[PDB]
Amino acid sequence: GKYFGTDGVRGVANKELTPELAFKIGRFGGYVLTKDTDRPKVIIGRDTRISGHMLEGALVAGLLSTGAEVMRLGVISTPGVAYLTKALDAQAGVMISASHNPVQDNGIKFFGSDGFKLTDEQEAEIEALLDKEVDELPRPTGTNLGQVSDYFEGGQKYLQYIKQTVEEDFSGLHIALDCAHGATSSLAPYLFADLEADISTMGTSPNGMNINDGVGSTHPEVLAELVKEKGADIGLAFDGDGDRLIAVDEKGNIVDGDQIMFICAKYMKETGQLKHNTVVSTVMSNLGFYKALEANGITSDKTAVGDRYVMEEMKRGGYNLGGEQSGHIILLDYITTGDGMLSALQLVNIMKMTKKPLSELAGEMTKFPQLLVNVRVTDKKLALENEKIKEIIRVVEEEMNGDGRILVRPSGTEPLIRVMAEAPTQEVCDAYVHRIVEVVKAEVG
Amino acid sequence: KYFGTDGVRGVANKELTPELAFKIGRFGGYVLTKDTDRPKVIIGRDTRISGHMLEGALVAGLLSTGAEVMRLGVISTPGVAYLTKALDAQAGVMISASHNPVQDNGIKFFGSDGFKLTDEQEAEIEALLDKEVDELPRPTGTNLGQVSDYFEGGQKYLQYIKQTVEEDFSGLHIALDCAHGATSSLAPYLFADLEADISTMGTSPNGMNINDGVGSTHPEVLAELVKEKGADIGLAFDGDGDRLIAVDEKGNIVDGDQIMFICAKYMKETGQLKHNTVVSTVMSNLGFYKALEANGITSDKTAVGDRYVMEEMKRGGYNLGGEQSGHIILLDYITTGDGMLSALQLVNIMKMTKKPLSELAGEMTKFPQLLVNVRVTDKKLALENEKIKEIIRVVEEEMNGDGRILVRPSGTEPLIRVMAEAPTQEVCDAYVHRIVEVVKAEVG
Repeated sequence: GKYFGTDGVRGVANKELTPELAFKIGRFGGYVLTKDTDRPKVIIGRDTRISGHMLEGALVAGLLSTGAEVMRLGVISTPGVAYLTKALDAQAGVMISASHNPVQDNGIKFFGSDGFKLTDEQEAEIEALLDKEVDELPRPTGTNLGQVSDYFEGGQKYLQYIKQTVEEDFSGLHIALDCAHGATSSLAPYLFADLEADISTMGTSPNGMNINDGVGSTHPEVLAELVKEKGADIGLAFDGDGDRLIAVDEKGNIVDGDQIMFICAKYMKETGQLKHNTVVSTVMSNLGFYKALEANGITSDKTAVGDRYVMEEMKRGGYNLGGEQSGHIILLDYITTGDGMLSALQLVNIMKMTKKPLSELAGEMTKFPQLLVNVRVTDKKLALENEKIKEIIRVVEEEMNGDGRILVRPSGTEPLIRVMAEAPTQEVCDAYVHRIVEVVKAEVG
Repeated sequence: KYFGTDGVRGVANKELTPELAFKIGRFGGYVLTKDTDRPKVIIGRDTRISGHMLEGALVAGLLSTGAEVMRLGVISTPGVAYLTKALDAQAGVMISASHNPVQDNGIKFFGSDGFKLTDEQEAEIEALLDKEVDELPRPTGTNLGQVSDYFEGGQKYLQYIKQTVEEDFSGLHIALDCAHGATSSLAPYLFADLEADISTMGTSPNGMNINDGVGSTHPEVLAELVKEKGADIGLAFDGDGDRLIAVDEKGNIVDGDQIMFICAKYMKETGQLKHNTVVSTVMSNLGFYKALEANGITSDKTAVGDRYVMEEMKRGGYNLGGEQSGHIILLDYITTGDGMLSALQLVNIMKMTKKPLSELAGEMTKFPQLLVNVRVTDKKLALENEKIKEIIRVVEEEMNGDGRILVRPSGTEPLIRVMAEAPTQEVCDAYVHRIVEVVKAEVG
């Protein structure tokens, strides 16, 4: 086992992600990141999870033990930590959370001083520290010990900063929010009220036990019920830690991350704000999003699946907008990580500046009929080389022109191979899948 | 091993690691939690910088057993003990190393009854502290402990200790030295609220400055303050307010022996000093004992340490005990040494008798005594040694009659304690520094 997965260390709080481990991540983490600074400084925030406090105590203790200064942020979104760590001139910032996962889980994610994820080489150096039998690092003593303090102003500094990315205010709109009972439970209702909108809220009553429970971006249907009943203009579903956004138009339909990105780029190009007129998405987003995006002279920059990819691509390209189907969207001009509340602001601003309803804005692309089945392989590298699968693809590839896409490929996350088809008809694309899936199943299942 | 005789002490982050502290939090928590439902532990600290790191680890540890935790912030140790009896928690923890310099911190526990844990409880935490892997329960999800703040706890403590006095303190001018420690905000409110004139020093903890040039083991700057601002009394507390040492109006130090007497005599005068005995360690000076005898007060003497005094008081139902150091116990009110409490009681006599401190202290006479503490690296080796052991021999059979000696390891600090009392300060000091230079030279 390595410890840092695709986005920090996750695991069940007190059973895999133990206080013991959390401390060590703090100490090795602090030491790695603190190393080459006189006056080292780390900020730390979290979502509303029960285990939040147990892990924050360990992480603070571990940080302090290296000599670093800690600033406690309280409950804040993960983008908030990102923003603040760059803006405060901290060396690193830590966010305790497992995002949309259920309460038992937690996680620890670091941003370094430029507001980005740690370099591989730094993460690596941490992991090797977690590997040694004995801790033989510095033990600063007496008056060389780390100092801690509260920086609860942070959240609102953050708030003021995103708030002012808006044109005029939101008056005349009714906006419903679902804050997943997580990090945005108090921030997002504040922010939208400050912006003069009428609000109805749900999932804004965290108690420690209830984060993401039948609420939030991955269960937006209850919000969609609220939107219809409260007769609202838009619903906004953030996840546990406020990096994803999923919307609901005024008719009750879910408007996903593709639709959101599409609305943003359309309006950004029209306003001359979309750098080099391109949008970055993983290869995993819908074909209709691609064709829509081109119908408006907007060039598409597609990456491997992961958001590290979308992000690295934005950085190198000098791009400006990118993200995934899931509502993780990056407005790199402002925040250095995806931000649900930030992207929700930009969304509501477009409804406002164009005086058009969400169903309309969203309906200016048309998503293709999709179908995705993950099948449980038994080592991908062989199936990736498996002649019968490789040709079952070739056969459906030959069938469509088109006028269709097939996408089959695993990861390292869950071990499984992900067959996915898109065609103008549901029937066809169900049919290519059921096919490609029979072959995989019989050959590797 | 880990458990000294008064918590677990060490220099923060070198011997008292946050790792160790986490364990003490979890294992202790567990041992103290097992036999209750909805379990609850409170936790307070002095002003040492390392207090926060250690709190972080302790709270982690406690939360991980499922216990609920209430954070007190900076508060004196007797306060931790008062509240853990009062708020009906199963334990109170205090993070402090008393009068020690900054590097040092310590962790002391209090039980449901506000007393220090049974040797049986202490032994079992110890016995878990040794175990190979921990197979203690790890509650997950919604069984995890919640934390919250109880930062009014201090005021509740102050309310209590307040009413233990006969009348207000008006027309008295009181100087305080709070050792830049746990009493910093507590003490000044407390006395001010009893309508007294207040001057302060050592009330600006920056986290680095506890006991440093201030507080009860360094009362002189205070002594000057009292004289400078024409005070009626000076009161120096220690880092965590378990000690008091005072200054009379003329600027003379009034130590623990002198306080115990001033209180002892008055308690006796007012028929409220149990069995007319005072418990002390065998460290108090002749003049102390001799002024307790004149006055028909029975002196009861233990071996050295707070543990031994409390036990004695506990067993014989006595209600006033303490040490020369100013660690004084008024059992009727509070379940541990309490500096500020002693203060109130003392200031109380002054006010009730209409007497100034010099004449209260002056009732008893200090005989010549010196205790010098050598800063050493192995108590063990130290005492059983060739260049030290013998000197002691030669001196002893010289005072006869007619003087005395007590040389011994500490139990909680890295020092040896050398003490003599004799018929003159001159011989007394000579007896000691003779040994000292030697310890100083032999054992680092």
